[PDB]
Amino acid sequence: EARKEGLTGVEFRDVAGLGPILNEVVEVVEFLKDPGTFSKLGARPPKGILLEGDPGTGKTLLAKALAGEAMVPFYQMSGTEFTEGIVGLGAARVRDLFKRARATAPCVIFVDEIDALGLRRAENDSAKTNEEREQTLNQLLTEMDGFTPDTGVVFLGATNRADLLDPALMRPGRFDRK
Amino acid sequence: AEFIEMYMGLGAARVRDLFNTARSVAPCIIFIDELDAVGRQRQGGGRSNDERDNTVNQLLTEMDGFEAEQQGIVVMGATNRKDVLDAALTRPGRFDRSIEVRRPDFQGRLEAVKVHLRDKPVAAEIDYVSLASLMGGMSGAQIAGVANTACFLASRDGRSEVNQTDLTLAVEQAKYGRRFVGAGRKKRFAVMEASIALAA
Repeated sequence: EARKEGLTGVEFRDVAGLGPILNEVVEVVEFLKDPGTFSKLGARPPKGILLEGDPGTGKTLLAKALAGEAMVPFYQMSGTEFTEGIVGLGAARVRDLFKRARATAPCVIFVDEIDALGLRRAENDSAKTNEEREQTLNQLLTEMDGFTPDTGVVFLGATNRADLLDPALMRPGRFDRK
Repeated sequence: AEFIEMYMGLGAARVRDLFNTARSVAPCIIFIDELDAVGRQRQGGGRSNDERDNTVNQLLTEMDGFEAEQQGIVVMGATNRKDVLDAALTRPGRFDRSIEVRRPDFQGRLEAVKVHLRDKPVAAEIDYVSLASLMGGMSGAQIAGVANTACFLASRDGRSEVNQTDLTLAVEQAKYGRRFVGAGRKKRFAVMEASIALAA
């Protein structure tokens, strides 16, 4: 079971030193609070947002603060959470998690060090270790590509190295902002 | 980008299956985006030039190929620069017409300013020729962006739509962008720009 942090208790006072980032997060929290009025705007919200930068700057300190200022369910866990060594079950955790989000919409889904999922798979290593990582890759691919913009499921993704990114999630509509 | 794969010999497989489905559902129109990132000129280069090249080869035998045709199917491609692609692709017989998509002109902006607010609330005191001559040089996506930004600033202001005065500010901040400057460094700026103005 993904740790269901129903109440996170995190505010914008829980962050410090990120002034310029404070104003691009109020847009997301306002969309979280008002899922019905942004569809009246004719504009589409950002489906996914990638937390890129140095480690120790407060990605989850910001993401959890985002979900707290939204007062909406928060779903955080690891990127290797779906890469434990048994074939196919990693797809079930993604499926279970995203349909949990579908059932408790609007929702937040966060995956720290998510790049472990979207590791650009080099051609230097094992092969069946590749089809499981890529298996979960295509799993969340289908999951969020079949999603709707206004389901209220905001996709939070964090990793501290943007160099190992796979081009799949960089596509528009999967990470509309960074 | 769907044809970019580091395995051995699947790019040609994807080209082949795409073209076979297109031949089966003929007539058709086959649009390929990101063409500038695969169809660059073949070279020695690195080891990707062993397979990335092979991929392109498949293409060169589908649009012209043997069999003399499939139907006459129309194929189109999105590229930013024609000179980067090799001579085998862009030659006549594989790409006969080459048309260009520039930024919106005065007329293009004149009609894109209104066509982007047909589905947007807006007031009556607007002269579209003013904004058509006021933001020359932006792309159409940027016109969509400035309309989005004016609407959102209205949202943050409490009103639903925008008059001239504030979407003008939105476009001007989309041009020159939106930092603190001290009061001693500010008089230097003032003095030097005033001297340049007085001279000119």
